[PDB]
Amino acid sequence: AVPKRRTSKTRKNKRRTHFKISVPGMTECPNCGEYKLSHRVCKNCGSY
Amino acid sequence: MRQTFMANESNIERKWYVIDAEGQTLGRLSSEVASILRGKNKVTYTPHVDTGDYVIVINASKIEFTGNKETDKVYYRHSNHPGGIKSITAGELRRTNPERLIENSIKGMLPSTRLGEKQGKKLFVYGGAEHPHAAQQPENYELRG
Amino acid sequence: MEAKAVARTIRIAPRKVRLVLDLIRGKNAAEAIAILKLTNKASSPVIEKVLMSALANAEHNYDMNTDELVVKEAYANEGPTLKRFRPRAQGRASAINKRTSHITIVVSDGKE
Amino acid sequence: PRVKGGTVTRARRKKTIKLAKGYFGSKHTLYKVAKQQVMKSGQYAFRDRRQRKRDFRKLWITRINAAARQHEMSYSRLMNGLKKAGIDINRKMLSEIAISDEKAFAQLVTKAKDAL
Amino acid sequence: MKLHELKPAEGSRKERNRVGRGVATGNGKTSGRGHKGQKARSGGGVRPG
Amino acid sequence: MFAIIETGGKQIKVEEGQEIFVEKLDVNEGDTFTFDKVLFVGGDSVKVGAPTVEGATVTATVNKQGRGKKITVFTYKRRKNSKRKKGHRQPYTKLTIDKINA
RNA sequence: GACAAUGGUAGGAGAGCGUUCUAAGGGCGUUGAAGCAUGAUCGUAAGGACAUGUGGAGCGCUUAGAAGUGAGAAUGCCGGUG
RNA sequence: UAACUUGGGAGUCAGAACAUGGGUGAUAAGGUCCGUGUUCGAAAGGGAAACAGCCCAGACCACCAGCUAAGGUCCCAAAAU
RNA sequence: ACCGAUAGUGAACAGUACCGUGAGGGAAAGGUGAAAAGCACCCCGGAAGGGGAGUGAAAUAGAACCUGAAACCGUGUGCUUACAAGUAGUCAGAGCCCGUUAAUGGGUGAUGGCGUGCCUUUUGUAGAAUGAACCGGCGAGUUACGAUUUGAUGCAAGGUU
Ligand SMILES: [Mg+2]
Repeated sequence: AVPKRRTSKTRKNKRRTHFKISVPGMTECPNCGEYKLSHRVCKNCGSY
Repeated sequence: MRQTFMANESNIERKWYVIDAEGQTLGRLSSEVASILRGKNKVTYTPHVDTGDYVIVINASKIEFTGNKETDKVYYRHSNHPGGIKSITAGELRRTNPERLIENSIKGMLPSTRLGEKQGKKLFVYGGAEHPHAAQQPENYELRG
Repeated sequence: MEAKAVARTIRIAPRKVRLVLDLIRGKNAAEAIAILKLTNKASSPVIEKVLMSALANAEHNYDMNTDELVVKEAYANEGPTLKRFRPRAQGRASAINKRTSHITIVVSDGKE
Repeated sequence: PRVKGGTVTRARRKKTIKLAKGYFGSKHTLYKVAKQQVMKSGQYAFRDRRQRKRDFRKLWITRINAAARQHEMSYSRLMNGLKKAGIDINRKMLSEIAISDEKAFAQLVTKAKDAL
Repeated sequence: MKLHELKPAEGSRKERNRVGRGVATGNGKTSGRGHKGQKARSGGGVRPG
Repeated sequence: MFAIIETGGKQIKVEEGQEIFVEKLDVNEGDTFTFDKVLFVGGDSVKVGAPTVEGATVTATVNKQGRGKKITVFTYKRRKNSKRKKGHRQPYTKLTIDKINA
């Protein structure tokens, strides 16, 4: 029910090894405009 | 004045030996081999580095017991499952897998450290009269007893 | 040279900002702008405004060419906390921390 | 007049903190655990300055024993014979000779053998 | 004597004992009172006689 | 080349031109000291002392009467209120061996 | 100089370190005081210096005097932060 | 090499195991109550695997010198295969 | 030979916030600079914030403004770590990296030996007996008047108000 001992800095930081986010798909809109998300459509700010 | 020689890894020279376990008593061969796996028979013996030599035991199916040890010298192996205790006599363990018989007897005479584990990895037991390591050019040793 | 920009006392918690900020550290500016437009966390637009501000400082004050710039440093420090309460059952109160952040971006061209 | 506590407590605590440099985690940061560890390490050092003198003597005897078996003697009989010959060389010198100069050690062994 | 070189007669002065000020003095934790009982309490003596 | 001398309460193995550290002697810096207890001379011609080689001195010059690094001696007892602390620097003298007279 | 002694809880005895204030003497300080930070320094211990950075106006030393004079523990009190 | 007398200041009044002479209990108890020693309490070090009370021994501080006690000398692990 | 912002009044800015039907209880909160000279103007931004320029001896003195410790949270790096069983140290010790209050120097640590925190209370505690999340501040034999004994000093068959 309750923690018996406090958690140290090193154990807390080991537990957060996998707690991250990843970079998205990001294909480039060739005809006009900047990057867009892949398999998506950007009617404005992109020709694709 | 502190002047005592310590061995490095750039100092040590390990050589190769061949022991014949034919007509020898287990245990009495094992302690003498264990002293060689560690550098105990050497000057320049240093306890925090490995300074011993490689050994090869060849026949190892001709090893001997004295008493009635071949029928009641059980070994006993638990497996961490409830009621999971297993068993084999010394007589049937040298009939099948005589190499594990001698290897286990010698490793039980080495320390259980990170260095004892590495020193026990120089043992190379075989059953029969031939071995593959002719390229290392091993000598015979002739136990003292 | 180097140009920097700071956003002080942003009202998002630092643990949440650092998570997006670990995506753009050590990348060239155009790629970092692309990444910040497609990530869908709450702190993406704020970080993007800080990065834009640094790029504009790099060009108006130090006459650097924005075509070849990399995000040299990106980090978030803690600001002062606002302390609040929430009423719980049986007449008890519990604490709530509304945390804030200082956000710093510095860009460089890699020369001297 | 009033004497407020000022600057003596911090200085005293910071000495002990600095003595705990290199310890793991909060044992090099927080005063209470750091002080406990520094006490324990002083006690260990006192105890070990006396075990050093047993450890090194035990090492020299191992090396002399190894050197004597190469001339078909054991350490026991070699030391007995050297005493009966009157030689008063340390165990520490006897094993540095055996390491660096093998001929001198051979000559020692022959005298030890002749005194028996 | 000068006013910057005063010395009292040898043996006349002496510094008072302060109790309950750490272990090395010899009068630290229990301050010379031993352990529990009526005589270890504040205002704890019994009447003379 | 090779000599074993006995100084302080112990034994040292020396050669020409070597520096050694011994327990404090009664000499001044720059002086010359003579060790007259020699137990063994090695090298080309090996001479083994009876305990002593009967002759056989070693001469050396004195450098730097000094005192060693500071040790802190600290011990304590667990739940008794008992501990003590004291410092110690051990004196030594430094010499350079210049001649082995076998 | 020879000889001897030197484990220690309740507890007895002795000798000291440091903090704030006062008196007399003698000093330092915008060419940078106190405080804070770092260092591989000195003393048998409590502790004392020196150098460098920060700081921006006060502070040591000698002898004596006087005390709100020393904290790691009280399910201690207040604040901050996990 | 102590003892006694006079005066200032105490703390203690819950003890434990082992050996031995006894009561009680059942020639039970790591039981309980007395006599006589020792050790712990307030005592580190070596041995008894580990193990306040058993055996050897009483730590002023250095040292990479030597001789011994109890206990030990095939390997773990110092010394007689 | 009183305090110096947790002190000194409860109160240096208040019997007020606030709590209670009421009698009543009762806080926290001082410091830019010598002088406001308190940042014209330009840039990114809806703003908030910021970078330059300028004021000033100083702006990491910019109003959340003297100094700015510790807990705690981050970024970058020199050495090290994915076959290993631990009160986290200590003694021994290669390899790699540096260069000091210059002295038989400093950082890290492959591998080996030894090693069950502190306090209180107990015959006896690693104790699965008590207490402490961590860091900082505050927090406990004092004074008056009598008695007795010891040291010091003056005078002495006298001594003292
Ligand atoms: Mg952190």
